[PDB]
Amino acid sequence: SAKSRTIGIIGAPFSKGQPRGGVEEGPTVLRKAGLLEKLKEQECDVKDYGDLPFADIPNDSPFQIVKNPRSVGKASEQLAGKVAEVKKNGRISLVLGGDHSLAIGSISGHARVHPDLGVIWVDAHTDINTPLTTTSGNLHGQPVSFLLKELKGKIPDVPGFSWVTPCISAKDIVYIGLRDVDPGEHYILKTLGIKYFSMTEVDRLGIGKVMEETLSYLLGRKKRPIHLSFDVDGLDPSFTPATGTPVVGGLTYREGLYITEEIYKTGLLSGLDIMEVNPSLGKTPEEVTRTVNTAVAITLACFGLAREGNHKPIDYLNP
Amino acid sequence: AKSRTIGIIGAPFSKGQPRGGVEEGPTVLRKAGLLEKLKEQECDVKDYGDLPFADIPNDSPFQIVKNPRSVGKASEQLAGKVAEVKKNGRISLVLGGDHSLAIGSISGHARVHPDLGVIWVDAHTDINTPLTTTSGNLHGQPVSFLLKELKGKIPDVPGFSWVTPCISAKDIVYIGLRDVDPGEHYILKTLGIKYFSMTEVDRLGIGKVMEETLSYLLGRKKRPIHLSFDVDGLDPSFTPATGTPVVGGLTYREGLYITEEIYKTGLLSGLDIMEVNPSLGKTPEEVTRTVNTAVAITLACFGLAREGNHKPIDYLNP
Amino acid sequence: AKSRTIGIIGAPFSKGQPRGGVEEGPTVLRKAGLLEKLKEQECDVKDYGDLPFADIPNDSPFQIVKNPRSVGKASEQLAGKVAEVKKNGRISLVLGGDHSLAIGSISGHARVHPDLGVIWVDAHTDINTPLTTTSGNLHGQPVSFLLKELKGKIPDVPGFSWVTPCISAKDIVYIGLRDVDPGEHYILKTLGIKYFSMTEVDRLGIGKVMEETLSYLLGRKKRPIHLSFDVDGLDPSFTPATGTPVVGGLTYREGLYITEEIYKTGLLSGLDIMEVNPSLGKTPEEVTRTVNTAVAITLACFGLAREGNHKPIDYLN
Ligand SMILES: O=C(O)[C@H]1NCC[C@H]1CCC[B-](O)(O)O
Ligand SMILES: O=C(O)[C@H]1NCC[C@H]1CCC[B-](O)(O)O
Ligand SMILES: O=C(O)[C@H]1NCC[C@H]1CCC[B-](O)(O)O
Ligand SMILES: [Mn+2]
Ligand SMILES: [Mn+2]
Ligand SMILES: [Mn+2]
Ligand SMILES: [Mn+2]
Ligand SMILES: [Mn+2]
Ligand SMILES: [Mn+2]
Repeated sequence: SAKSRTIGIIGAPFSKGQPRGGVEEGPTVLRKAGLLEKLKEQECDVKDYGDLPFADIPNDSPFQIVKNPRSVGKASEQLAGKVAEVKKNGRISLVLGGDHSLAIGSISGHARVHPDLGVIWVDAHTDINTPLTTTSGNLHGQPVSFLLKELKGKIPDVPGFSWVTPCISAKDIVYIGLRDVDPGEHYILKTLGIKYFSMTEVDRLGIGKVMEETLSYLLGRKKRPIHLSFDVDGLDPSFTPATGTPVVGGLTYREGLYITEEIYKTGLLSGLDIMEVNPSLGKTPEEVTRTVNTAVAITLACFGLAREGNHKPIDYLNP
Repeated sequence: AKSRTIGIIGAPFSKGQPRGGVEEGPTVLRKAGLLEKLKEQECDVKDYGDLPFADIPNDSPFQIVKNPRSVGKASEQLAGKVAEVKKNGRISLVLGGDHSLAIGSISGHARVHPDLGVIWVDAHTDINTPLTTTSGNLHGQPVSFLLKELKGKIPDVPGFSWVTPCISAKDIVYIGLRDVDPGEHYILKTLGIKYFSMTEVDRLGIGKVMEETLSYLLGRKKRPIHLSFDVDGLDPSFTPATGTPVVGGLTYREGLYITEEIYKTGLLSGLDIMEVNPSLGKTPEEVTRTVNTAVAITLACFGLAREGNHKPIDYLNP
Repeated sequence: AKSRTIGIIGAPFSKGQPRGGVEEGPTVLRKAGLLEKLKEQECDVKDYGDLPFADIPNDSPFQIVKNPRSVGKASEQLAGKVAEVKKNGRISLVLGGDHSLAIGSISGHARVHPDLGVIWVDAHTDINTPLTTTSGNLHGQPVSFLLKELKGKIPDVPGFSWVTPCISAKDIVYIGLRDVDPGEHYILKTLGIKYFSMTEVDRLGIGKVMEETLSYLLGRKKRPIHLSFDVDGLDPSFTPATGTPVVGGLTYREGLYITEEIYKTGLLSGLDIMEVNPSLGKTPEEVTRTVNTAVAITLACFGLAREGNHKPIDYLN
């Protein structure tokens, strides 16, 4: 089996990273749609590591305004050890979320085995708010701030985040689909000189040129591991409505598939995160199934599923 | 103008697929006022009526291939009618009906113009052979019967003895592919057919897709163009009333852009409007939405431009 | 900043077209908190109020052209107000109202800045003359009254004697055309006006469309820009509450791109947000969808960028 199709499923039923309950059922509904079975139909080497058991911390006191610091920090700490275990076996770590605060552990654990990795962040938001710049206190919009090497000293010592060691630099992360960025978040994005492709850049260049520039920026000099942190709210709410923070004028169903198809084509996808799938925030049961079917289609395109077609290495006309 | 001289051919046929209602396609396309709207944009329109597809009851399946004699005779009858329309110097407009009728529509057009180029706008390749197919529906098998390179791979199917492969692998271009079977993808890649799947449409844009399509078919020499348009090629948000709808399709704008560029070459000689099923809609609005989009696609093929259209007269001095 | 100094003008007028409710356009735009959202965006906002349009009795139609004296007076009153806003060093923001008011908005803006360039975002050319029109609705006739090359082709219509042709055929660019009348297409091609119909938008992409639009109008040297935005220029799936909706229009993203690019030049001098009709929304959701889109379009004209916006201070320390 090919390295680009060898996967290691990791279930992350966590929700204390944001104030809306239901996102912890994300890995459950994705499995119910037959994600592991549809991947095996695509000639993929699939090995399940099950759902991580996240213990309850009732004595979790808020740091300044930051909500559930010990619960979020422990969840990512438990995920980091599991993601590193999947990478040691030589398998692509597939984290099923859950909120985007789990990206702290998923990227840290992946960096323990492959420290030369590049991050492609598909989201409507930067998720770069520091515990001092945050206005909501939700840690699902704070993962990148804890992971950046350039922000070493600007991040205060929040309880449960002691294990966190900055692994990625400002030049090793690329944003795709930005359309709802906070004033504090936009300042950090421009001061550190991080490469980004907001909806303005996607409309200007087209999804073809956006993917051509993204891959040439991270792989142009040398072939390095790729970590794709995919937030479903990165796509328009017409395709992914069952999510925590929906923002209009997002990436289309075709644009999302094109991003994921080009990432598979490089044969360097090493880490993958499917985050913010909330089956309870859906207005109708059709809106819930639509978000899950889109999230499944995004995942299958990461491991081989191409729109032009897929065939086994055999003669179909003369078998 | 020859690019606006049309010959309407009604093809009420549904035995190419298992879902009933697609035979009512020419009836509901006419009811939307297609012939009236074409005469409005200065087109010379001649209606040849609906083809009388006689009932073939004794039609046993070939292995798993459903209704072989009915599909074969319907295409053989359409081939004779399309050739008759082309002999009178008119653009053959085949109102479908299921896409299996393309066998006869392209074969009949090839009898008068053998040097023609095919533009296949569809979500599917329809290149399954009677042996590689899994459903046995002939509506997903037309391209296999027409390709010269697949000679020796098509078995003796009852009702298809008249079929002679007329188009080469280099004489066909696909646009809008997003649901291709493993057997179909093997044929598409081995024969080296030029294709623009939804991945290529997202990569280059509909502008470069059409620029490359016309340069690939009219590069060597200017030759007649046959446009086989399956309404499922467009997204189900514009054409929901169809048998096989697939998400992430061509937009209403992309569909108009393809058809507007094909008219501007002045080489469109054959056109198929297939898979319009007025009984496979969730609401009556979804049925009217598919037909209005199908009529808009057809009007753009014969002159209707979004920038505007005007007669060669002084509008400021009537 | 000069690019964020605005002068709000309310234009509750509907006699340019037959569908009632477009006069409630500035009312629902204000209810959505447009002025408040602009002030939060570090904009210097001055509200000149909603213009009172007195009902003219016995306004007989000129041939087939409906309500000529009402449309003419509404544009005459708007011309004086737009010029007053331009003299105070502010960007004129006209809240419509039907698109016939563009006669007054562009004329009044041209009285202070005669070297202005017009960017017309619309599904229609609105270039019909009082003789080529088949409906007689003046909302589809504003460009004909404004063009210098069409002087002598426009008859003496009552209420329009004050109109002086202020823009030339080379000074206007259309974006998003898909429903152009035969008479209108004849004028568009014979005058050699630059246009980017839905066909050109699909061909080049909104990125190349904006690059060519701004290079064609500003190429020689920096000059004022008048953006006349008709909400029907965008697809009816984003702006359904409108008088003349045409399928296959500009997306919500494309509309934000056009407006984000015009702000970046720092030369936006005049702005029209027209044809918002809250009575033409099938569901109250369709009404809010159109107004939310119209507000987003207006905010992008005065700084709101999708990549993010921040004050000139240190957010870390
Ligand atoms: O920091 C926060 O809590 C908020 N500031 C930007 C929008 C919102 C975060 C969006 C949710 B997520 O981080 O998952 O993209
Ligand atoms: O071979 C088949 O029966 C099937 N394979 C793909 C979808 C289906 C064929 C659909 C025919 B048409 O594209 O015209 O809708
Ligand atoms: O002249 C007319 O009455 C009509 N010809 C095209 C459509 C219609 C004008 C629409 C005016 B507007 O673009 O502002 O909605
Ligand atoms: Mn996120
Ligand atoms: Mn997000
Ligand atoms: Mn087909
Ligand atoms: Mn099809
Ligand atoms: Mn208008
Ligand atoms: Mn309009």
